Amino acid sequence: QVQLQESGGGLVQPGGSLRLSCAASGFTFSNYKMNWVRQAPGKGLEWVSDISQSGASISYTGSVKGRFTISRDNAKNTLYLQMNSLKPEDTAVYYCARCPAPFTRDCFDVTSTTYAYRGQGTQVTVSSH
Amino acid sequence: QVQLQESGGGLVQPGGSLRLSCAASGFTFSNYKMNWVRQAPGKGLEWVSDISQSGASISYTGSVKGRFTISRDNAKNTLYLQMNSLKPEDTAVYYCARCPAPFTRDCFDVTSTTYAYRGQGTQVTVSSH
Amino acid sequence: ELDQLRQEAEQLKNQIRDARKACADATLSQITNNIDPVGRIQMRTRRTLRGHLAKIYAMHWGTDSRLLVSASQDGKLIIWDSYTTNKVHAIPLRSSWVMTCAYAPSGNYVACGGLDNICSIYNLKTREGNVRVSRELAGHTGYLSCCRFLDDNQIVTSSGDTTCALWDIETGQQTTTFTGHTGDVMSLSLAPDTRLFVSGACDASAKLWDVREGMCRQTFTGHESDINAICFFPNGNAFATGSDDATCRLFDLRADQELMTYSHDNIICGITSVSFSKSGRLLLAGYDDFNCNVWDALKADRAGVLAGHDNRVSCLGVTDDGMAVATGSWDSFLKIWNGSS
Amino acid sequence: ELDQLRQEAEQLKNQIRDARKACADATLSQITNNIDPVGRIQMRTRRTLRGHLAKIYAMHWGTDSRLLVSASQDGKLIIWDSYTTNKVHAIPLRSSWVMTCAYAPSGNYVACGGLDNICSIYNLKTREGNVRVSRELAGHTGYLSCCRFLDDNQIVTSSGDTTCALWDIETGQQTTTFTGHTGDVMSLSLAPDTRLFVSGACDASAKLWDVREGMCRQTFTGHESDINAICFFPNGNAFATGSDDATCRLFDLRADQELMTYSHDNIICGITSVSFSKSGRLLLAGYDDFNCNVWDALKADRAGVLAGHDNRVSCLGVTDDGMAVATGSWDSFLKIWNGSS
Repeated sequence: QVQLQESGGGLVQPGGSLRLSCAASGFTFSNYKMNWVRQAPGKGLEWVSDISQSGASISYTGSVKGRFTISRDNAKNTLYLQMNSLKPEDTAVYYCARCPAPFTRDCFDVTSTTYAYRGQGTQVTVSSH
Repeated sequence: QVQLQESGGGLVQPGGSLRLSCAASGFTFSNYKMNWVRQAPGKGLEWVSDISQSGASISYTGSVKGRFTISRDNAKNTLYLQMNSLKPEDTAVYYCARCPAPFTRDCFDVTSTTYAYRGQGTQVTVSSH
Repeated sequence: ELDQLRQEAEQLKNQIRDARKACADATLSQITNNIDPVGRIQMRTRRTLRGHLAKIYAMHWGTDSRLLVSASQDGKLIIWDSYTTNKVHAIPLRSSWVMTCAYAPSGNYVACGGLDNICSIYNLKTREGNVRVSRELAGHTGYLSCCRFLDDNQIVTSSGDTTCALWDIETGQQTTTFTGHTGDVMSLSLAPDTRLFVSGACDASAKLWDVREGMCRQTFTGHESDINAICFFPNGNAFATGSDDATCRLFDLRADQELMTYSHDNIICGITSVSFSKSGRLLLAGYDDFNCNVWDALKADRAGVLAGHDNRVSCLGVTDDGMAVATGSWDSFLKIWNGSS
Repeated sequence: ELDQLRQEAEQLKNQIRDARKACADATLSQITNNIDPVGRIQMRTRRTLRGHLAKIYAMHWGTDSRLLVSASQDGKLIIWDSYTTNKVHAIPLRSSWVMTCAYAPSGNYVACGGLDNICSIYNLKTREGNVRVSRELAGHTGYLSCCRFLDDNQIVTSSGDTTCALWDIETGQQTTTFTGHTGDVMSLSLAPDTRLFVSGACDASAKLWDVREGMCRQTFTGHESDINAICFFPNGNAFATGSDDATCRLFDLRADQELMTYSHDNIICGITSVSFSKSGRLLLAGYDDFNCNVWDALKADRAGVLAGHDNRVSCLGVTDDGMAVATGSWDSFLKIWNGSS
């Protein structure tokens, strides 16, 4: 069975650092391209970042470029998102997503309401106290 | 000097209850109309609720009707906002604002960026943990 | 509330996995070592059918293994004669986009469906000889993916909205609804007794449904990507499934788990259509890489290869008697392959 | 970083309040008990000036107390002769919306401004007799609220962006900029010796600015609503401010705090214009309730009431010699009031 588990998150002060871990089991991690998706409160799903099979290709959204770092470890079968310089508007629910097909460059419906190849996700709240 | 102080806030589990207190000094609380304003992360100021001088007239925006209760106390010179059935989307910074003119039904620029008759405000975060 | 239910569900999956592991007495490959290999199989294209304008998406064989039905995206539904190559009917579809077609066991009616979400059925018993839309069914929100005939009055239909339906032709309304899928249902296969049918969806899982009660019996989760093709074993106690991950897997209903997986390192493309032979020894799976492969259902060895299509083989069918295999590709051509001595 | 600065500001504000309380030796009303009351004052309308189309927004007297300048929202700037009622000039302004007008002490130039954010200055020295726009100033983003003349070359201007400017007419560029307000500056008053000027804004505060240094000296916060009018004492060591809260307050520069507040329970309307008399004993404040009130600056008693206007008294002015008082309202009429024996 294809399952993805997300670890890390919670309450973080603005401008701090955080790490998100995505453990994947039930398939070949190396052969499938990975994605990160976040859902803000009251808004829809939006694509955050992607990493290729070997990690030679990485892309980011404009609101995140230079702030987050995405890496993958095939040996450990895990996917990471290193976040720093967080802002109050960055609070959202983060999902770890996988491209539906292997040996492919395109991912069509990753950012879909009823995607069946994404993990439960974790809550991240950038609120000062 | 007209000054308004906001008390209460912080982390609240969704579906819980909370109380907001606005202490006013430097003017006649009874004579001036009161208002509540909130600012969601990354969005602009939006009007929440208003209460007349004697409290005989109250109004609410669509997103809060039936959930929040606004009351004012002239003897104690304080304004209250009772919040219940909180949702994750309601997280914002709440401001206690005063309609600029006395003995008047209108107030034009309460929801303005540089309003000089509103308090510092407080942070409210409806995040589940 | 959600946590206590999710933990219970996870415990149930763990219990099911433990039950599956306990009954795994041995491996199918291990007990088939003392079996003579099938060996190389050479199949030659006997008949070539041409005339479709657009790509062929689906086809179905007849009960008598004489007439076959083909559907193409141009809006044409052509009935071919495999022996003399003659064309018997050419129905102009109302909707050009058609994804499936079915041939009734009696041969009196022919069904079809596509992106219109409408299952159109045409009657061939008309005395005048002019085909007409006998019945139209509109109860599915998603795209029509597959459909199979139970009898002259009952039809099982698959849609892209994660729902399967059992329509009654005379009344034109759904009799039973199957809603247990999380992804688009691609294809389903009918058991020889027409009692149970399994459906493969985009959730990398296969579900077994009973026609009468309408409740799923078993769920199989052994694939890594979308499942595109499904077919029953001739004995009805097993079914083979094909997916995008370049792997065919055989599932056993009694064992409630996969028996063997047919995969090759060189093959990296998807699988579109799979079907068994009469005896079930061979498993003819049409692959995305412009050709079809014939696997051994017992030794997991490539018995033969059929490379005679200029594009992906969209559909593949085997006659009831197993005399020949008809393969339809996206090159608007239908190839009939028969073995030679 | 913000907390350590905000707390320091609060501590400082407390220190200023303590300093104000320490020097509060007594109350002005307490020491004025042994003063003969001014008594009832009856002022009659001596001259009625008509001809403006739209409402009068502002007016200014001349140095000789003979010629006055009035501005109307219809786009006309008329120079009236208070004695014979004759009109000397009628300037068709480029922008219809005008919120202020100024009369130079020398009388050679007249300034004006409005929503256009442009301060237009016209020269009356032309030999041809045809007026013209001598200079135009464009450096303010907000609406032009008030402007006063320092000399034939220097002018102090107030705008609605919480900024006051000191323009040089010959060069047409801002010489000094005053940026210490958090609300729209409504009006300012010039000291008799033209060294310091006070400005009232919408933040219920009044600030004293130094023309040369360009830096604020004292800040007064005793009002509850927007400050609309403000005027210097004849001696220059005090100034009176009017606000929307229906109260006038007298502030003393040396004491750095308010001295006495003129308020009445029956009055609940706003205040538009305020000005002192020649001796400073009387305070003529134009109220929003269609009439003007003359208060006693030492007893806080309503010396008299001037009710001869059909709408709100937008502006009010007093001559240098104090012979008469001219009041302008939104009824397009200018009324000149003088006392009678």
